This record gives sequence, C-alpha cells and structure tokens, in this order.
Amino acid sequence: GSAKDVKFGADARALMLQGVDLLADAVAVTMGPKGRTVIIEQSWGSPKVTKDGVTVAKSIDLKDKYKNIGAKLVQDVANNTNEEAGDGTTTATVLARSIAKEGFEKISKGANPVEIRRGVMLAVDAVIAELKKQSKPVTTPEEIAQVATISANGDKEIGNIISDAMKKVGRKGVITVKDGKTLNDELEIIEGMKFDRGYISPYFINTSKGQKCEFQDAYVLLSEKKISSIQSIVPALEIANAHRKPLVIIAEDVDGEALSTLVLNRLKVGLQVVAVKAPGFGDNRKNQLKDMAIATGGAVFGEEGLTLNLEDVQPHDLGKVGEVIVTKDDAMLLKGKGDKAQIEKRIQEIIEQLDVTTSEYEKEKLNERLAKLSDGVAVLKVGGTSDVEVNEKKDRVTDALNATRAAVEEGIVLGGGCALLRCIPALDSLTPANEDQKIGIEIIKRTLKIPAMTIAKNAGVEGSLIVEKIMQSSSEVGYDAMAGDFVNMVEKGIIDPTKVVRTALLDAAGVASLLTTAEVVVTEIPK
Amino acid sequence: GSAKDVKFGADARALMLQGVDLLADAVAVTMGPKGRTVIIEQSWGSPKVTKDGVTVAKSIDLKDKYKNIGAKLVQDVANNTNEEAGDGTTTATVLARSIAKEGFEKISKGANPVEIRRGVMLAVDAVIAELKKQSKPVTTPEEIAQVATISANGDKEIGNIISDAMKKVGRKGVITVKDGKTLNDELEIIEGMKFDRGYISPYFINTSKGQKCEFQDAYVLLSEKKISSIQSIVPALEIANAHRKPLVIIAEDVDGEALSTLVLNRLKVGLQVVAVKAPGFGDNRKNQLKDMAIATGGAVFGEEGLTLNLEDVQPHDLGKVGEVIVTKDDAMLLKGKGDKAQIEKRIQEIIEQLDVTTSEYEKEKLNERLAKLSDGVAVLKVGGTSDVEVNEKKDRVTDALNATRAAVEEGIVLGGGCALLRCIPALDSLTPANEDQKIGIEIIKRTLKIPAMTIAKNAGVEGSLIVEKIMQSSSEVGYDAMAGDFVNMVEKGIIDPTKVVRTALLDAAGVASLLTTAEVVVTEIPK
Amino acid sequence: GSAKDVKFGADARALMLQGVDLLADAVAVTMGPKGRTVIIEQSWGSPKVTKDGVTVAKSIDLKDKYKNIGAKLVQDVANNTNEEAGDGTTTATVLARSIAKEGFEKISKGANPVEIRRGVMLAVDAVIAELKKQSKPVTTPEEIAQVATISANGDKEIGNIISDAMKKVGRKGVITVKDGKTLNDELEIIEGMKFDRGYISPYFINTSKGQKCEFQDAYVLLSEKKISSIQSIVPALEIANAHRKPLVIIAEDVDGEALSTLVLNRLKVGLQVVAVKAPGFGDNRKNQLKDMAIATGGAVFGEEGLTLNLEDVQPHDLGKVGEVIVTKDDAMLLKGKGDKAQIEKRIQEIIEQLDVTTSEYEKEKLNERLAKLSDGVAVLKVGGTSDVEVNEKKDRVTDALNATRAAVEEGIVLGGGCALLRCIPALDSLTPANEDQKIGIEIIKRTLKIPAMTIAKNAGVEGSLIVEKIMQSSSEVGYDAMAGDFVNMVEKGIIDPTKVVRTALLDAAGVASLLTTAEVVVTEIPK
Ligand SMILES: Nc1ncnc2c1ncn2[C@@H]1O[C@H](COP(=O)(O)OP(=O)(O)OP(=O)(O)O)[C@@H](O)[C@H]1O
Ligand SMILES: Nc1ncnc2c1ncn2[C@@H]1O[C@H](COP(=O)(O)OP(=O)(O)OP(=O)(O)O)[C@@H](O)[C@H]1O
Ligand SMILES: Nc1ncnc2c1ncn2[C@@H]1O[C@H](COP(=O)(O)OP(=O)(O)OP(=O)(O)O)[C@@H](O)[C@H]1O
Ligand SMILES: [K+]
Ligand SMILES: [K+]
Ligand SMILES: [K+]
Ligand SMILES: [Mg+2]
Ligand SMILES: [Mg+2]
Ligand SMILES: [Mg+2]
Repeated sequence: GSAKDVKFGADARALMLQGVDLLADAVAVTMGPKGRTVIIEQSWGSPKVTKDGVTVAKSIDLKDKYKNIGAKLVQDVANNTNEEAGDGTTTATVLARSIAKEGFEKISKGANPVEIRRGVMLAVDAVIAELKKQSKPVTTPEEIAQVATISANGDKEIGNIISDAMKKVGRKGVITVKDGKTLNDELEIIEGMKFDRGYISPYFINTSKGQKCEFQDAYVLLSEKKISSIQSIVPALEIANAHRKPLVIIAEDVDGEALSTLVLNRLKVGLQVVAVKAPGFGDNRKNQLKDMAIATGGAVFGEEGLTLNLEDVQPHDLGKVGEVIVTKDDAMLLKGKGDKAQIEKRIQEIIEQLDVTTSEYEKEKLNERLAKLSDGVAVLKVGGTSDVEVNEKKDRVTDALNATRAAVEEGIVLGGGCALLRCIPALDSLTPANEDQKIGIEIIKRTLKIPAMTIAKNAGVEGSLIVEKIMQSSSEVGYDAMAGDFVNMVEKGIIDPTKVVRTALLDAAGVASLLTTAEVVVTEIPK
Repeated sequence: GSAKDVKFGADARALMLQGVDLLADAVAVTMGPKGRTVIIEQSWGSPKVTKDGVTVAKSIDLKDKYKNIGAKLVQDVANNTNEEAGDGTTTATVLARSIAKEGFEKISKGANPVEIRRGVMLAVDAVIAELKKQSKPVTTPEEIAQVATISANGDKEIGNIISDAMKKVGRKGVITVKDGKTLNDELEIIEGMKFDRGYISPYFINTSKGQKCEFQDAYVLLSEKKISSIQSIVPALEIANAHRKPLVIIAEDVDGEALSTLVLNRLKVGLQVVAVKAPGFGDNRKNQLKDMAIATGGAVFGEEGLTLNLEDVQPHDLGKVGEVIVTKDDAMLLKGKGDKAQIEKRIQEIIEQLDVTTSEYEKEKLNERLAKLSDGVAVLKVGGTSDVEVNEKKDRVTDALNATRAAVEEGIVLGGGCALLRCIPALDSLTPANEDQKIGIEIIKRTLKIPAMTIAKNAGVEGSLIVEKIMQSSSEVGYDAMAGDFVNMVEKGIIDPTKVVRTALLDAAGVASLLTTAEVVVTEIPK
Repeated sequence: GSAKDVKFGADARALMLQGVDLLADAVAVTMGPKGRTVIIEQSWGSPKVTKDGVTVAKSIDLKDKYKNIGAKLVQDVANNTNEEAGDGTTTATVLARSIAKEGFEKISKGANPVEIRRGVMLAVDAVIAELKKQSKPVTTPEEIAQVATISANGDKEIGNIISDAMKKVGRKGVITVKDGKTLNDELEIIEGMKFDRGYISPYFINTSKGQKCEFQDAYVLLSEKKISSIQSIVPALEIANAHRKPLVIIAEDVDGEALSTLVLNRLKVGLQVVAVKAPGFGDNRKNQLKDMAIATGGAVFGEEGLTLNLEDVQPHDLGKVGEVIVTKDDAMLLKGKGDKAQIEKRIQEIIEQLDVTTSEYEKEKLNERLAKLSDGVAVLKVGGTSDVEVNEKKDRVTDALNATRAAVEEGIVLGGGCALLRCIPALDSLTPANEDQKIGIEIIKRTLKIPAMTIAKNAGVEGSLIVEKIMQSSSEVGYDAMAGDFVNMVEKGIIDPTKVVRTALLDAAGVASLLTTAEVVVTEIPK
C-alpha cells in the first residue's frame, strides 16, 4: 500500500543490531544489586523512575525504522518474559542481545542460519534440562524470605513481609499489592468474607465509636432479586424478633417499602437489623451469594434454578454468623455456622472450575472466592513520600511476589547468574549433527556467561575475570556483587527461581535465533 | 508509540540538574524575610505576583525535555510539601536541589547510588528523630502570634489577626480566608447557626433599618420535604398564633398555596412568620437540618427514617430560638433552647464521623457543622488596593494559617534554618554500614546547612560565615536576617513548626535521592 | 483525469525490470533448504518474520511508479501461484524474473514480441505435458511424509504429524492449522459431531471432575425453532422419564418457562436433561440439524418444509447417542444409533452439492459437515515461544498441508528444481514456426535451469556447475542442497508436487511473456 525501503545482507543486520544494542544497554544498567535506575519521561505528568527491565524496554521506540525492528524484537523478548514468568526480563534482554550479536557475527556465505537456529534450540533444551536437574524445592519459609529479598533488590523488609503474608494466608494464597499513604509498608490480613458493599441506610449504626454496625450471632438472609414488598421481608423479621437474633439482609437492593419498614422498626421498637447490597454484577454475584449461603449455613432465597420464595422463611433456612461488621464502605462476616463438608465441597467445585478455565479474568474471581472460603487474603500496602517512590517500590514488590510464586511452583537454583554457568558442562557433552549446529551450540555456550558478566560489570569489577574465577571454583561458590567476595550462594541466600531462569533463557533464545536468520529487511519509507 | 531519545550517564545527569538549578534558583530568591518576589505571566489576564515557593515551582516548565524531568521532580517536591504541610515549600525545593547536586557529584564507577539513597534516608530519619526530640508544644497565644507573624513574612498585623481568631473560635476551629473590598484586613466572627439562604418572600421584612427579618424568642419549624399544601402548614400557624410566638419555617421550599397563606396572614392580621430554604442539596441538607433540630430543641418533620407528619404539630415538637435574623442573602439563628446533653452527643457523633472519613470534601462539611455547633467560625477578609495585592497577601495569610495549625498540632522548633543546624551532632553519632551509606550520610550532613545559607544569602551577607558562627554559638543563638545580628531566637520570636520542617526535609530527600540513582534517561523526540 | 508521464522503448523496459529485480531478489533468498528469511516491518505491532515467497512479494511496493509496475506484475505472479497451488511462489517469482529479463534482452527493431510470447506459451505447454508424463501417483504414507517434510523446510516433525493426520482423518479430510500455547506442536483428532455450543444453564453439570455434562445412551431431541412453552417440552420429558433415558435438547434457544421446567426437574426429582443451542445462524444451522437428525436416528422437530410439532413426540422420533459430553464452550456427540444407509445417502448428497458449488465459503461448510459425518477432523496446533515463532512455523505448516494435498490430487515429480531440468529434451524436439517463436522457445529453455541454480546459489555453491552436473548425470540423480552431494532424489525423499511445479511455471510464464510485449508505459505523475 505504501512505498517500501528494502535492505539486503549485512547492511541491514548491522542496523537492526544497532536497535538491539541501544535497547539492551538501557536495560543492562539495571541488572544486579548494584544496578542503577532509568527515568522515563511521561507525557501527562511526572516522570516514571523504574528499575524494571520490561518497563524500560517497552518505553524505547526508535525513529530509524531498521533499528526499530530490533528494538521491537527485544521488546517482545522482555514482554514474554514478563508474561510467562513475571521476573527476569533484564536477563532475557541481555541474553537476547548476546545471541543476536553472536549469530550476526557468524553468518557467512556458506553458513545456514536455520541450522544455526536449530543448534541454538537444541543447546537451550539441554541447558533447560540441566537447570531442572539441579533445582531444589522450597521447603522452609526462610528460603521464601531469601527469594523475595533477592528479587526485591536486596530489601530484607520486603522479603520479611512477603514471607509473613505467605505464612499467614498460605503459599498459594491471594496477595495483592496496593498503594499506601504512610512512609512504611504494612501488611493487612483479611479473614472471613469481606466485600466492598456498605449499608443501605445510615440509621442501622449501633456502634458510635467507629460508626460501624456490629452484631453478635446474627441471622443472615440472602436474595438474588431485589426486595421491595412488605410481605417479602416481614416473615424474616418475625423469625428475627421471635428468636431475638440480629438480621443482616444481603440482596441486590432494598426498595422504599422494605427500607421504610426496616428503618421504622430499627428506630421505634429496637429491632436489630441491617441491609447490605450484594457484591458483584453478574454471575459472580450469584456465585458469591451461593458461597455466602454455604458458609453461613442456610439456603439463599430467590435463586433462578430452584423456586425459593421470601414469603415462607424457616429458621433452619436462615444462615447464622458469629460476627458481622457493616461499615459505609464495606461489610464483613466471620464465624459462619455452616457445615464443613459442604464448604469443602464448594472449595473442590471452585478448584475444579479453576483447573478448566483460561480466561485470565475468571481465574482471579475464583481465586478470590477460594481465598474467601480459605484462610483469607493479604494486602501489602507500599508506603512512600511521593507517588514516584510508591511506584518504584511497587515494581520491586510485584517482582518479589512473582518470583516467590515461581519459586513455590517449580524450585530454586543458584542466583547471580551462576545457575547458567553450571550448564556449560552440559553443553560440552553434546555432539552436533553438522558444522552449522555446532555454531549455534557455541553461541549458546558463550551466552551462558552473559548474566554473571553483566552483574559483575554493573558492580564495577571486571566481568570476565570474575566469571572465570566462578567456573574454576566449586559448584556452590559464586560471586556476591553486594559484598564483593566469593561465597556459598545457598548459605548466603542468593538464590533464583528455576522457572524465571528457564523462561528468560528460552524466550530470549527463540526470538534472537529467529532474528539471526534474516537477510532482507523491508520497512516503510518515512513520510 | 512515539520515537524516543535515550541518554546515558553523566551526559544526562548534567542536563536534569540544569532543570533543577533553573527551577530552584527562581524559588530560592523568595526564601527568608529579605527574599524577593516572583512575577508569573498569566495568559487570561493580569500577571500573578507571588512569594510562594509552590506557586513559583508549579509555573516553570522547560522546553528541553531533559531539563523538564528535573523540573517536574522539584515540582513534585514542592507540591507534596504544600499538600502535607502547607508551608516550607521553598525550603523543600532548596534541600532537594542540594541533595540532587551532592548525589550527582558523588556518582562514580564503583559507587552504588541505591546504597547512597539508603544512607540518605537513614540520615534523614535520624535528623527527624532529633527534630522531634528538640520540639516544644505551643502553650501560649503569644507563640501562636509569633508563628503566624514569622510565617507571614514578618507581618505583625497578620499574626495578631490570626491569634485573635484562634483565641475567639478556638485553636482547632474553622478559619476561612476571603477577599476583602477595603484597604485593611478584618476579622469577622460568625457565632451560632448562620447559613447562606434568604427568605422566600420579601414581604416578611419587619425591620426597616437594615431590611432584615428579626424576631425574639421564635418558634422553629423544620421540614425535610417541600411544603405545598394548606393542611401541612396551618396547624403550625395555630401553635404560633395561640402562644403568640414568631415562627420561622426552614424547609426545602414553600410553594404557592402555603406561600399565599403565609404572606396573606402576615399582611392582613399581623401574624409574625418567615420562611427560609434549607442549606445544602443532599445528605448535607439532612445533616444540617438535624443539627438545627438538636440545637433548637424540636424534631424535624418529614424525615425519611421515622414517619413524622406536618398535619399534627405539638408545642414540644417545635424548636425555640432566642434570636433570629433573616436577610436576603443569609439567615441567622442564635440562642437555641435545646438540651446540652443532646448537643454534646451530636458533637461526639460528628467528631467520630470525622475520625473515620478521608474524602477531603466531607471533612470540610463535618468541620463546618461542628464549628456551627461550637463557638463559631472566623473569616479573615484580606484587603488591598488591587486584586494582585489581595492575592499576594492572601498567599501569606494562608501560609500563616497552615503554619499556625501545624504548630498547634505538633510543636515549634527554632526558625531561620537553625532547627536543621542542630541535628548535625545527631548525624555525627551514626555508624554507616558500608562506604556507600557514608556518602549519603555526608550528603545529608552537608544539606542541613542549606536553608540557613539561603536565608543569609538573600539578606546579602555571606551564608557560610553566618552558618559557621551559628554552629559555634550556643544552642539558642541564631542569625536574625531582618535585623542582622545573632539573637536568642525563641525570645526574639523566630520559630518554625516542627511538622513543616520535618515534612520539607523528608519530601525533598526521598525524591532527590530517587533522582540521584539515575543512569539512563528516556524522553520523547521533540516533534 | 490526472497528468500522466509516458515513457517509450528501452528507457521504460529497463525501469520496470528494475522493479522486478528488486522484488525477485528479496524472494530468491528464501528458496531451497539453505535459503534465508525476510523480516517485514508491521505498522501496528511486532515485525513479521517470514520465509514465504508470496508474503515477501506482496509486502514490497516501490516509490518509483515505473518500477512499481514490474513489482505489481511479479506480485500478481506470486499471488496467482498461491491461490491456485498454495506452494511454489518463490519458484514462480524467479521464473517470472528470468522470463522478463530474457524477453527484454531479445527485443529488437525487427523482433515481434507477440510471436515471442506465442512461442513461450507453446514451449510452456510442451514442458507441462512432459511434467505430466513423468509424474507418479502417491501410493504410500511415506511419500506423504516426505512431501510434507520437503515443503516445510526439511522439518521431519512437521511431516510426521501431517502424515499422521492424513492417516487418521483420511487423505481428503479436514485438517486445520491453529495457534498453540505450548512449545511443541500437537495433533488433536476430533471424531463424531462436535460443535462450539455450550449448555444453556450451568446446573446441568453431573461430572464434577471436568465440569462437564456427560451421559451414556441418551435420547436426542432436535428443534428448528425456539422452545418456550411448557407444552412444547413436557411430552419429550415424559418419554425421557418413562424409558429412564437421558435427554439432550438441541434447539435455537430455550426460553424462561422451558428453562425453569428443565432446571427444576433436574434439581428436584433428578431427571437427567441438558439443553444446547444449535450451531450456525442460517441455512448451515438447518443443514447441521438435519445431519444430526440423520446420524442420531430421529427426526428434527419443527422443520419448515414438513409440519412437525413438538406437542406430539414419539419414541422413534427421538435420536439415540451412545455418549454425549456438553461443556461450557462445546458439545460432543458420539455413537449415534442411526441407519447407515441414510447416513451414506446424506454423504452422497453433501458430495453432490460440493461438486456443483464454487462460492469458496460454502465449500468449507459442506467439507466440515462431510468430515463430521466421516472419520472426523484434525487440528494441528503450532507451538512456539512467541507469536513470531508461531506465525513463522504456521506459514511452513500451511505450505506443507497445501503441498501434501496437491501431491495427493495430481502426483509427485523430482524436487530441487530437477523436475524442470528434465523437460529441456522435450523442448529440443520442437520445431518453431518462425524465427520469433524460436526466441521464445530458447527463453523458456534457458528459464528451466533457474530454480535449480537459485537453490544451489542459496546453498553457497556455484549454480551453473551444479546444474551442468545434474543434466550430465542420470535421470534420477540430483543435487541435495542440505547435504551437498548428488543423490537419488526419490530414494532420499526430495520430491515435489506436480501441480505446484506446473502451476508456478505457467503463472510465471504467462504474465512475464505479457510483460515482455511492452513498448510504451503510461504512469501517473507523482504529486
Ligand atoms: N547480592 C547479590 N549478589 C549477586 N547476584 C545477585 C545479588 N542479588 C541479586 N543477584 C542477581 O541479580 C539478578 C537480579 O537482577 P534484576 O532483578 O535487576 O533483574 P531481572 O530479575 O533479570 O529482571 P527484572 O528487571 O524484571 O526484575 C539475578 O540473577 C540475581 O540472582
Ligand atoms: N526574621 C527572620 N530571621 C531569620 N530567619 C527568618 C526570619 N523570618 C523568617 N525566617 C525564616 O525564613 C524561612 C521562611 O521562608 P519562606 O516563608 O519565604 O519560605 P518557606 O516557609 O520555606 O515556604 P513558602 O514559600 O511555601 O512559604 C523560615 O525558615 C523562617 O524560620
Ligand atoms: N534438501 C533439499 N535439497 C534440494 N532441494 C530441496 C531440498 N529441500 C527442498 N528442496 C527444493 O527447494 C524448493 C523449495 O523452496 P521453497 O519452499 O523455499 O519455495 P517455494 O516452494 O517455491 O515457495 P514458498 O515460498 O511458497 O514455499 C523446491 O524446489 C524443493 O524441491
Ligand atoms: K532490573
Ligand atoms: K517563599
Ligand atoms: K521460500
Ligand atoms: Mg527481579
Ligand atoms: Mg512560609
Ligand atoms: Mg514450499
């Protein structure tokens, strides 16, 4: 459709590499504990100061349309490493740059770049198998704290709060990072069923100190449909008044007649009653109301599947809770007097629904519901003086959470780039099929030294001598870039998730080996 | 999305500092009692002439996109100091510039800027602890006048007019700065319940001198809903006529039939009656009408929670006031004959609602309601010849009010930048963990002299000699920039709020230490 | 309409060839097993890395409007070869460039380019007849795997799964290439009737493990129109309950009364019943419902042609299936207890409708229906680390599928360009009518060596010496570009489809011989 510019051979490959080396030099400065931080100008407001590889990579676009192709491919590498792993984007960026450079240097007239790519993938599969061979499972919370500390730029107070959250809500539990209005971070553990729905009317308040609505051992009434008529709410009030028990009515809404009855009974005779909207808008609303009915111990009125009417209310069919807190912004239920067998059956139903869904938005909803039935959720509030500090620390806390989850799921290997340095003996025992696959095997063999070299280079010391001292040392001795000496990496706590390393290596290698098969580059003419 | 320009190392850090030094030189000229004033061009009309640090900072944007990043970060420093404290924005600006300069000068190949930042925050926490150690509470109104005088550029009349307002309406009372049409400032104390609602009909006037509607010992009828029918207003008029007491009807509105009845009864037989609209539009109208219900001694008719009907009106159901003044623009109620216990209970309810809200717009409403139930509010009308004078003086009056509130809340330390000069012995007793945290501790140690140096530099004298004479003097002796000698600064009245100093230092240090961790700057290409 | 630029003679033919040689040099680098790969800039997102001839050709447009004509004509050559054959676009591109060059070189004052074109088409018809003479039918699945391996750039793991898919679903069966979320490719064979329609209500689930709705030996009720009334669904439930058989109701939709009846019966008494929407929107919905009626063994109710009512349902009118699985996204029917004679009659009807349609969108629908009634369909999921890998491999899998189908339809000749090299003895036995047709015969004779020369040139060796060794060898000996030696092409497995070769040659030759009749070129003036 538009006029094109076509470039051939090494005149193009030298240009695309110029886009890689420009984008992978702004990322490699953020690697390791001694790496520095990149400021990106934001158009709407204040600049974004970040140490994240995928945030630096995604913000670099080049005016030259031949360098922009290499920039976009390394952006793809970093973005894929962020998507599948959540950490190790800088390592993937520098590995992709190294593979691109080594593959561009090795292209000759008789060379076959496709067989070089095949050798690269064969060597990478061998390295991934060796990484899975040398992994160890996480068995103690000390290793959890060590992983979260290493992944958060050596911040011990972030590892110690993520480890506490995983100890409280479970290792496979819901932990959410949130903005904080204080100077220091904090951890909030939410137990029971708390939903962001307030009371319908402010006259239900019986606690003057916190402006809350609090009862003990309260009856629970639930409904899918809106409650409007007098006859649909009076019999539940008769069960509440006869047994002398408080009532909380969770519904879609309570309309004018039912509201008038509830507030008039609350203010005049002294009946204890509160009305709360139900959380959700669609099928999640139905699922949360059914979860509430299972946890409380009663049946939920007005379901579409089964004919249940609010006109006939029985005492066994109303739920029971030991504690209910309803405020203006949220409502909270604890100690539901349900049956544990049905709660476990609902947990199994949610787990089996989780195992078959892939929408990435339903999964969060069923995880939240499962955590509400389980020990609860955790909220890490990140504190700082300004929004820039909060965003910078929130990036590191999110990276630490993702790396802690990846270490839970798969395992831990040595950190500091020393995991890939012990997979070079695995590459030295490979027999290439032809001379072209040997080139790819040597490319991958020379690439495994790059992360440790970059970590040592950002620390100011010479990367090559440090790496050569690492390989000549024992299998447990590695360089500590913060302290500057050679230590036992497991004992000192420098460990990495296996999933992060084997994701970064593969996602770098595939895209870079596909890039190094290029001869002709077609771009648009700059209008 | 757009083409980017990427800069590396000291070629970028020298540019961003050029945006800091440009922004923090236009602010540092306004520091101290001998500081000068900055004129900013306004596009719509007359230029804005101001001495406020945050107003000068927020008005500076630079065409170079590398200098604009440093400009935006110092803007963030000034804006955060203005939000959290309301004063000390120039001090935060100059502290941020000094920390940025000292951190940029100390970056080498082997240096770790993250550990330098950690040392900076460690030193800042030590200085903040020392500042809280040496603070004194405000115990006399003389110190209140001294704080408001120092914060208003040495204006003794502003300090006196704020000390008098705090003596009249209370230290934690509502004081509002307003435009004045005279040459001199004035203070207006509004007692009782005054709301900006006039009478419905001009025929209710019984005072010819001021065109006001005034009664003594009047009945009060309050209506939630609009009054339209004859039967909803006649029985209240029967209670008013039988007891021979004036009646004021505060409602949403008075419609045609009730209005015709009221004006016809007022003009024909001589019944004393006035109708006023209710202040507010939503829930604030409900809360204000309830406040008048408790304050007057009656119950508000037509409430949604409890069925109250205007058709049956009892003499105990009507409030009583000792004084009512209704004009065209406002209505005024004093000496309500309510019960003091219920008034105190309503005050406690408003206070407990204040302690749990964070919307920053509801807080003003509950503060206004609490002050209406309390001694009252104060209005400082700022006088001047032109609008530029009123705006320039209003900035200083607002700064004095914010600093007086901050001195009430936390305490007072020595002014003139001498509060931070006595925290250098606190820094000299710190043991840094490594060589990189020692750099940050020395950066903060060299930064604590900067406010006193800037104050002395704006006075024309040499800052370094003055600071060295301050540090070699006693703990109470400091420089007086207005008079030019070394005086006992507590006895002379040069004091500062502790909250302002410890806010400016922290908000400068966090953002500037985050800025000094930069190596790569990514900006947009100027199209 | 617009101002035109007119060029005459060799000043124009030298320009248009400059557009051919620019477009056919970016394609010829992708030829053979040692050919390289072209990166094309995409405006919206990541660049497209590809080896396809027609994708490289269609993405090249030139700013010069005289070169763009030759570029557009070679684009037409590649696009026609892609439409008619699906493979061999690079061969057609290089043959078109060679014919254009040889015809442009031979134009003189006395030459007749129209008779040169006539000689070109005469020689091409002779070569096509010789190619059809030397073809062999595909008789073993080993040749199928060899063809799919050669067409997929020597990937044995693609040819193996394509051969397995053709062995499972039949050689003339539906095979669909799809995106994969894994690292490796996979093959999914779908048997029976599977349609992408879920259940109406989630309460029909009776399998907790997979959240599926599964029965065995179930009755099937099929409805053309929507089911809403009570009386239209009750008698079918009576047949289901009396015989104690599960029921699946495939309809347009099930409305509120019927849904309430179905879920209430499913939850209360325990009747096994599921409601599924019908697949399709128009006549395809009718045809699919009729096919399900024939396969299951019942009659579809509510058809427009014949008056069938849901109020009277007989046990013989309901279909029977041995296994039904209904999930949220799809339904599955297997082992329909229909009559084989009517199923074969429906298969014959679908085949006879296929033989008379040419819309290219109905053909896919009847092929899908025929495969659903036949062994089933196959889905090849292409795996990769990133989207670029998946697209690059999907192009080769799509090429291998099309070449395998073309080898099924017509036959196989020698690969590596050795098919056209054995048709030059066929050209040496032609007697030209005049001197101008002899020029075209010699042009085609010199063009038949071009594919083998290009394959040998991309391998780094000299094309002319390799070709001259090929024609001096036996009829079965050809160059293996991957291994670099002269081998028996049939025994080593280097074979090509006859249809692909005879399509590429003809589509190149016609358009290039029409191009070589040019004397005057009229273009638009570049505004
Ligand atoms: N004290 C340390 N000594 C040596 N190596 C360390 C130390 N702390 C961390 N590392 C190593 O530094 C690397 C962490 O680098 P960094 O976190 O900056 O980037 P990343 O994980 O590749 O990507 P992302 O920017 O997405 O976090 C890991 O290889 C880790 O093992
Ligand atoms: N007579 C004085 N002698 C010495 N120092 C003084 C005197 N009066 C005020 N100061 C000091 O000068 C500073 C006041 O500066 P200024 O009010 O211009 O700026 P600020 O408070 O930092 O910010 P803002 O511009 O927002 O008001 C305080 O440190 C105060 O203690
Ligand atoms: N190992 C081999 N040795 C020799 N020739 C080979 C070998 N493998 C394939 N070929 C030949 O290379 C050609 C395949 O080229 P290629 O697949 O790149 O292009 P194409 O089929 O013309 O078009 P498209 O780009 O659409 O796939 C065929 O002529 C095939 O016979
Ligand atoms: K990083
Ligand atoms: K100032
Ligand atoms: K090709
Ligand atoms: Mg990390
Ligand atoms: Mg001030
Ligand atoms: Mg092909």
